[PDB]
Amino acid sequence: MTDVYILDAVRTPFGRYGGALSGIRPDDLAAHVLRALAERSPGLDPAAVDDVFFGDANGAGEDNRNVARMAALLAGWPTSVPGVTLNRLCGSGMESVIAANRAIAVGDASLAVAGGVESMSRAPWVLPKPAQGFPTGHETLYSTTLGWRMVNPAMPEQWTVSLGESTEQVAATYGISRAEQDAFALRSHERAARAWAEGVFDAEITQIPGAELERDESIRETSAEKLAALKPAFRPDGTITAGNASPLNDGAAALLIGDAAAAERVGREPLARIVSRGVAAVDPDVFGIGPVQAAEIALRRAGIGWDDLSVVELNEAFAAQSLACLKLWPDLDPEIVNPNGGAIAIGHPLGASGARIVGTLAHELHRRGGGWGLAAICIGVGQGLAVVLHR
Amino acid sequence: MTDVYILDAVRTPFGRYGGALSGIRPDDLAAHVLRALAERSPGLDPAAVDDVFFGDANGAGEDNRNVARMAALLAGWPTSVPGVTLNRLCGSGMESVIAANRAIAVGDASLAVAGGVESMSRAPWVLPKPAQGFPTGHETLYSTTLGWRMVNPAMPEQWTVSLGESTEQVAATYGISRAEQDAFALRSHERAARAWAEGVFDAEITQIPGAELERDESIRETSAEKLAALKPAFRPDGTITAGNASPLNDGAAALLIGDAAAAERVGREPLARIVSRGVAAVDPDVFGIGPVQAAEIALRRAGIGWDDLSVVELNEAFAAQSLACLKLWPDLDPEIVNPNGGAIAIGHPLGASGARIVGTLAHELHRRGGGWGLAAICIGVGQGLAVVLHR
Amino acid sequence: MTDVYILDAVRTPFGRYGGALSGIRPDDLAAHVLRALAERSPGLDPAAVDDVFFGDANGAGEDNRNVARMAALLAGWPTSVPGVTLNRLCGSGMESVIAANRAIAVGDASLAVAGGVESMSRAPWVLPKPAQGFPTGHETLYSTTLGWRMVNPAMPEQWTVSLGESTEQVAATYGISRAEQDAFALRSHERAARAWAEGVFDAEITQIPGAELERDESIRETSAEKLAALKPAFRPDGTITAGNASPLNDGAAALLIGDAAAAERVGREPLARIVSRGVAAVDPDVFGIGPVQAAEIALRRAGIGWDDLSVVELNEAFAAQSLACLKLWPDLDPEIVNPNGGAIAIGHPLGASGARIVGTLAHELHRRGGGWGLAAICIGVGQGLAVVLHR
Amino acid sequence: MTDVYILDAVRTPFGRYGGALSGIRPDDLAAHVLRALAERSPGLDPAAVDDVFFGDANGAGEDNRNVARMAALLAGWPTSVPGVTLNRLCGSGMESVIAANRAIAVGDASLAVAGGVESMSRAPWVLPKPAQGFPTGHETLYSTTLGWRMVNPAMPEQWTVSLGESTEQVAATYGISRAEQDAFALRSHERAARAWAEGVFDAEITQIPGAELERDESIRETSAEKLAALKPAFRPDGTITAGNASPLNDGAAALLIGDAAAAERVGREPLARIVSRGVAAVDPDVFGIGPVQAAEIALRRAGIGWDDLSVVELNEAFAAQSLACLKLWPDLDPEIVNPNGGAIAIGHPLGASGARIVGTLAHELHRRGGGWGLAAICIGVGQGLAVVLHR
Repeated sequence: MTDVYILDAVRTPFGRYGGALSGIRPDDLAAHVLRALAERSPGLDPAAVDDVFFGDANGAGEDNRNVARMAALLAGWPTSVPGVTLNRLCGSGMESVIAANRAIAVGDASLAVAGGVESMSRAPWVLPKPAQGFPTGHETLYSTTLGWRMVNPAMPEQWTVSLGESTEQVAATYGISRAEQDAFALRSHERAARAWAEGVFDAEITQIPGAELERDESIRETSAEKLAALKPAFRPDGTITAGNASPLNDGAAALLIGDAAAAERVGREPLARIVSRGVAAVDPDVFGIGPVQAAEIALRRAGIGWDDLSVVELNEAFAAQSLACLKLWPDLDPEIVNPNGGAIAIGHPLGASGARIVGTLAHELHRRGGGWGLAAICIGVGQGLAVVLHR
Repeated sequence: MTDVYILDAVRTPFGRYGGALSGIRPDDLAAHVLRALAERSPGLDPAAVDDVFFGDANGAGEDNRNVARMAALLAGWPTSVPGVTLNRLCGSGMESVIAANRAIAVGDASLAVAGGVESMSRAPWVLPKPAQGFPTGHETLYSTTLGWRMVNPAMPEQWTVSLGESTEQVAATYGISRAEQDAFALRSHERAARAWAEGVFDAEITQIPGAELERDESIRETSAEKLAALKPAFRPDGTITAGNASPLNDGAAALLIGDAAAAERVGREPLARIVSRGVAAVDPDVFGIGPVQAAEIALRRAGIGWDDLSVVELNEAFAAQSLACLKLWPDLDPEIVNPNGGAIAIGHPLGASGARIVGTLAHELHRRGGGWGLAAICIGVGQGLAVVLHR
Repeated sequence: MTDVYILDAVRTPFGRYGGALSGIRPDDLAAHVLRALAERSPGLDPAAVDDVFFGDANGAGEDNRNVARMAALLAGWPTSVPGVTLNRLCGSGMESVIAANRAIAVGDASLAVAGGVESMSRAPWVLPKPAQGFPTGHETLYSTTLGWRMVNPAMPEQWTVSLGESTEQVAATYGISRAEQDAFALRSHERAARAWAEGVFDAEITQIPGAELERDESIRETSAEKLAALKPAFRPDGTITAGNASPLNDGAAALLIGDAAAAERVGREPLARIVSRGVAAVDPDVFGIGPVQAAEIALRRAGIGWDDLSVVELNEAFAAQSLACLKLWPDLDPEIVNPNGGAIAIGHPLGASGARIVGTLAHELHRRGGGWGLAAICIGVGQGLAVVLHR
Repeated sequence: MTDVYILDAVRTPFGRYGGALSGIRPDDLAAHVLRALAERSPGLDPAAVDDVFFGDANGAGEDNRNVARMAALLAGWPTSVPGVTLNRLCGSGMESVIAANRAIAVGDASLAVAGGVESMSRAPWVLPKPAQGFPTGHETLYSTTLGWRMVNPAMPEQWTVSLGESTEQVAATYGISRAEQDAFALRSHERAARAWAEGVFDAEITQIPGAELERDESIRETSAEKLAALKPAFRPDGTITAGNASPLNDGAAALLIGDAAAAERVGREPLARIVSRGVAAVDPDVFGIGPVQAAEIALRRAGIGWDDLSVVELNEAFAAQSLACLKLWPDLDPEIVNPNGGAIAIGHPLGASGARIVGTLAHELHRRGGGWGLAAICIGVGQGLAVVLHR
């Protein structure tokens, strides 16, 4: 068993849906963070990368046929660098971290890239082919942007509710009121904006040439009254709104991950050690609390408890979802949960988010001069991933 | 690091394109082999599955949004069973074995499923969204069935050549003659048909109710004459034909993978131990020989040489590709390669293939009363995977 | 008013949906009947054709952009020959007859072609474009084969019911039983088969080279018992079946129409005079009876009554629709309706039907040595057209 | 032979492509001008309309399935009002005037509506259907906005050149210089801008509630220099530009057309009498001059020469086209041509244009206290229509 380190973590600013990165193909987003990784580490010879992992919740569009591999090629890396793309929907970026982590831990790799990428803007349509010639009926052109598509008839209907509907149920079940959601959403915008303004993300940001963003595009100067005025998006009497739900976003993130040997090879002091990982799945209709058990597992494997954490990166698919996770965990000091904001403000380009929050967890642990960090991400269809870092 | 075993390995017969499985949604194919794994192992409580890994080279269709998870839900498994879908194109099924292997080896899991699924028949169309309203020109509706789509303008042209064109290049470069390819293709059909007839595949086969197959549908009674008569598929003067290339196919394979504790929990004797794996990447236009270093790496990691192998599953993307791999492995006896035929005859549903050949390797080593096995699979954009098994 | 004659009338056999003409582009269907008209009248100089009218209820596919003109060009006809395509849905082929008839009657033309064409097999899909970039939702890919599509929200819902649903209501309203409908459907098949067998359609048939049909493909050897066994197509308790409804079909018909000057110029003895025409419109949900008033109008304008008709060509959209028209035409002897069968058996390639029945009415009148004929056709959104012929 | 009058003529302003009317479904555009005809003539009982004719060059989208009928229904006219849609491409709106004219002239109708409608913004995509199940290669999704689509392989290539390219050859063949075209284009903008400002179109305009247009949206304040600055749109060395070519446009136009009895019944004094019409067809590649013979025919049928005309509405598909027509009408004083501008400035929503220019001509003739007017329109696959009016 080999210790595994985040050597570097970088990501584009996240574009909002149809926003500043909506013109950037997802394979180019992935290629770009790879480029950025190589740029950021002159001691990194890309040929030394044993495998490139990219989380990608879609892949039907321009990121098709294994975006990790395409990205390495597009980044100008040697064709000897393998790549694999992983889909654990919303958590795919953290799955790729875990996948790379495992590859190195078992000695299959010394140096790996774990990225995540989503262009939700350029999520294409998918049209099923007819099984017979001259189909007569109207077909559905499925948008891959959001939600279920080409739903299996045998799939229990209660599991195919929208993520927002599921999260409404979770909010109702766990008593996550609209005000707590909006308070959590507001804090996300406040901390994300402050983190950006104070240069907190400078360490982890690569700008797309010609598509620069001063900060994550979904970050707003908003207010409790502004969020309170929004209409519910999933139920007429609902609590989830566009303001306390994550946006749909574009972006990519990539982490350089190696063992101690790779760290010296590349010439980089690890941001943090990947200690442990956890995965959990729940009823799809409460997917937002998917990470609850995953985080418990990761913490236990790391030999620590909630009190040992100095940073929690809990991906904010929805304020309600994040709050429900927090309600199922021991009280965490608010200051440590998404200290620099989260996906409500920063954006949630599915494949990218799980890599981003591990990467920014690592940077944050580096800024704090050490400590235990937990990154946890809920997944659609009811899963959760968690990674424990230690600097 | 824990020893990891293939506890069971099952697959559907593979349907040919538009063939006997073409009416079965790929998420249903994956769900079927999961159901079959649970039926096959009465001591398997599906709640014991820590993760479900499915290789899937496509996933834009009915298998969208993490088919591994979809499959587990569709199989009636507890919502607690997580699922992750991996794309290393044609090697995805073996990537997923390796993913599962690593998860258990590091102790993140004790029991896992590593499957692969592809419905190449039902590979949908993909239509990119317009960035602007009221686009004016004719658009391309991309088929996801084969080859490149929504090609990045920056992707080197030489790397986007068709798999067959690349294999023609590899055939020429390594002197793989048309007769040699067709001899290898003929042997694939003969061995596959014989294996079916002699019950060799009964250990690994699950029938789809209502879509049963007497044998893998692409298996033909054929001859050197019939093969030599075929027109070239990729060049007027070419060597690759429909006959010495794998078909496009539909199928799923799934392996129950566990450590010793899982084997005891599930009450199953390991078919074989997963000893090691390799990954390699090469110029995309020589993808056919992608497995070469991967096998070498895997063998090195397993502490064995080619002489120690008693079975090799070399996935038969193209006879020429496969023969080129054997040439670059001079020390390998070609008569222990694909003893029961391969993908030329059995079919090549991309995502399932890498799982199938590991699974059938395990069964073969079980039939032979033990020994070292190598499974190797080339991947389309210049990659290769290899797994070494020991019973 | 100038007297206007049907100089010739030809049609392809009608192929069944996805049947023998499904490989023929509709513009080629139309061009073929133009070539046939030209072949059939050696005295016809195509340059003498003042205008080509084609009924076509679709036109979204390969018959797009004025199939009439396209067909004239594809038929080798001089570029001097104008062409116009008319859509009065199911009655479009009769509309073009009337259009040609009017053009000549007023002296805008002396010689015209009135055709109708439909390739219901090749009826394409229509995808509306997004008004903004990066559309988010699932879109409908509308089949143009059948029914309403791209339905205006403001269209009264009662009017957007399917033709079969509407005709179920009409069947209930007018007491047209299942057995009555099947008897009329049987009658259609028997008379159509008999007409073909006896060479009655030889006078009007042109065969597509390479897609020849022994007879109209939808004609079957059926029986009261087979028809009674058929399941209802539009309600669990309904009376309309696939057997007592017209099929979906492909086919083209074209009539050479001219005044006496044209008749002499072309060297053709008129089959029949086009005496009069009627149009009417009803609630879309009783479209089946749209012809009722249209026929009354045409009869009144011809100065004749139901008494005086020796042949009625009532397009058989549905047995129940045709029977309802008969009930509402109590002075009409049902016996003289569709003596050579109708669309239930011959097929109903929308655009072609209204021209076919006028052309076959002219031939029948010719066979009978003269008399008054009425052709009437119901139209999908609540219309009806009728033409009175006299030889 | 009954005298036939334009009793009213109305149109929407024309929005440009993607412009102010781009949110209005074409059937609603058509329905709107119908509602306006009813609103404008309170003596009009819409049930008195015997037939509604609409030119529509597309019909693939929301105006599918006989937009004339659909529009009558959507306008809330009695379901007894029939409707028919006509496609002679660019000339469809004039075809429909002619169709209504003929219906009344022969006594089939007393009161008719002749409309034209086009939403080129909302021109949908069409996807041909597979003849066989599970098609495998990329497909073309055809836009119906402009030009040829689903081209017949048997159509001579010479006839499938774009409209711009054809007009380039015509402009070359008839020595129509860039400057001459731009002068004509400038003049169209100047006269159309002036006509709007002076209130000239107020008599014929109906605004779409919520989509009001101060004037036709393609009218611009332009200049000889701005037009001279434009780059050629169809050849490197070309003379045709986006500025001397019509735009793509949305709009609808509708004429209330009746005999003297209808005029008295609706309580409307005729704007003009429809005296005659012409149709002609030419080689597709010189379609711009299609109207030339059509106008000659119509004049000769009206008993007049060019000298007699006080107004000519020549549809401006291209300045070069329009000038070549003028060139071939040597006895036509070009200064009476499009006195209020033309399609270069007003816009060219194909199906609407032929109705608009007849309608505008009627209004202009009314505005001048009588006279002879000619409307002519070239048509894309080599045709032309002409209508002679007289007040």
